Amino acid sequence: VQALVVDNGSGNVKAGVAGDDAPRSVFPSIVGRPAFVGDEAQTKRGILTLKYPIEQGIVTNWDDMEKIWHHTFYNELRAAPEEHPVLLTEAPLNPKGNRERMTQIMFESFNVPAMYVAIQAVLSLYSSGRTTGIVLDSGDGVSHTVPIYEGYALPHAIMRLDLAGRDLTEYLMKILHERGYGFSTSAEKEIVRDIKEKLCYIALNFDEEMKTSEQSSDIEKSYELPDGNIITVGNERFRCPEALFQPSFLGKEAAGIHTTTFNSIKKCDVDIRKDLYGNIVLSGGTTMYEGIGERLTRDITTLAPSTMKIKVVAPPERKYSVWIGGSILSSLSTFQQMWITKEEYDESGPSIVHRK
Amino acid sequence: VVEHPEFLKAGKEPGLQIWRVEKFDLVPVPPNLYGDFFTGDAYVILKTVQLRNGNLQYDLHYWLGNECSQDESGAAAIFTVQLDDYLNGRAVQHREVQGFESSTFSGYFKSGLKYKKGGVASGF
Ligand SMILES: Nc1ncnc2c1ncn2[C@@H]1O[C@H](COP(=O)(O)OP(=O)(O)OP(=O)(O)O)[C@@H](O)[C@H]1O
Ligand SMILES: [Ca+2]
Ligand SMILES: [Ca+2]
Ligand SMILES: [K+]
Ligand SMILES: [Mg+2]
Repeated sequence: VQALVVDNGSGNVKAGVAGDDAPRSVFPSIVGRPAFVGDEAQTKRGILTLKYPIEQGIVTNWDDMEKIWHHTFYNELRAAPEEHPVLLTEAPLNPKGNRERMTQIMFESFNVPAMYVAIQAVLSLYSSGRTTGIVLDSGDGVSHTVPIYEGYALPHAIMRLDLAGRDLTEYLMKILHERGYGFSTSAEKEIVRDIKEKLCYIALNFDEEMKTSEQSSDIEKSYELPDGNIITVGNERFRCPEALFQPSFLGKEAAGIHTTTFNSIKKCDVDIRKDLYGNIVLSGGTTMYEGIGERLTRDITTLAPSTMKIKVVAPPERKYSVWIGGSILSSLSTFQQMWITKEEYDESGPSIVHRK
Repeated sequence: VVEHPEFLKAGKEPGLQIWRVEKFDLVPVPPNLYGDFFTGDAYVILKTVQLRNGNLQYDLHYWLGNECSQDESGAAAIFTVQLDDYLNGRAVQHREVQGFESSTFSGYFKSGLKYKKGGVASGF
């Protein structure tokens, strides 16, 4: 019997079957009302007011979240939840009561036979073929740095960053306005998101790149809009992702990702830091910028002691590493013994989820 | 506690035990092929040593071939964590990459580490 794997993202839901190499269903985590779910709601942005049930990785609107899960099972996968185990993902440091609430909905509303809740960052490390390392996960809503040693995350060293892809899209939109283009609406927000993914990159040295880009026109690139018009983008290509390293660009007091990663490793016992510096694993869609590995290696090497060897790992398929890791875990011969059964829930209630 | 018939045999006496990841399961390697590794596969290795007092010491290695698929290397890592837990966390875990193995791991095989082309098909 094949389990279903569902990764609950702030931007997108990734859903599919255990044993596949990639999710078969990816759609936006949106619910619109004049109820439409996913892409249905994004095409109809006029009559509908859109709501995001997941905020910075945490479920905040349970009614709408149940509508998203219904859409996942029936409209997207065409699967009877009563006949498949379900593996669900959660963000690091997810509130305890929300893990229980998610468990109650699965057994009482969808009547699943068994389920399991896994931490997103740990799934990503397993997908890279590792048991020890530090995962930098940055998606649409939130970024985290999660040290993991011999299979288990270290909660005292997990650090959170209020800066991710959605903040970067709004920044590119603002500086393209300063450039002379008039992107503003929610629909245009989706086009600027495509520009970001297609033309942006991370400079190895920001200050030098600013002078390089002005001394020639090789920085410029053209982008065709859906209507057919063409625009040109210059130094906004590397200024936008730079906010990951200098959050002040966005009016935030937070430290950049390189400083955050460094502070996370310092919170760990000195005897394991070498294994952490040598296994910095990137995960999530916002780590997909060209040049990110080389910039991250330079900045962390500048902060870390010289006796440590810094190695940043950038898997080509890291945009879905969380889901891939769940697909592998839930396929193992030993997984039958790891999950919560409908029997155990009927006797213990939703609290059984924590000792499992 | 998670188990598996191969878990019941592991670390009961001093010696060397090698398993191969085969479509999301852990399968023992025939004893005479120990030391020959398919470049397309991943393996789990447990070295057990007896101590002066009489207690046992555990070293867990997961070896990854240059051509092994993502499902096999990911499964090898998870099985390694699960076997360590079954041993009450007493084992030390080591990641070994084809061609860059630690001196300790290479030293388990007096005839030397050898590689073969091919392997078992992926679970994906
Ligand atoms: N090639 C790319 N370059 C840069 N950013 C990208 C690229 N591809 C996707 N993104 C951004 O990655 C983000 C989505 O990644 P992800 O799908 O990992 O978010 P999530 O997992 O849905 O959110 P969270 O995990 O924080 O809840 C979006 O903001 C998207 O714009
Ligand atoms: Ca193989
Ligand atoms: Ca251990
Ligand atoms: K994230
Ligand atoms: Mg995510």
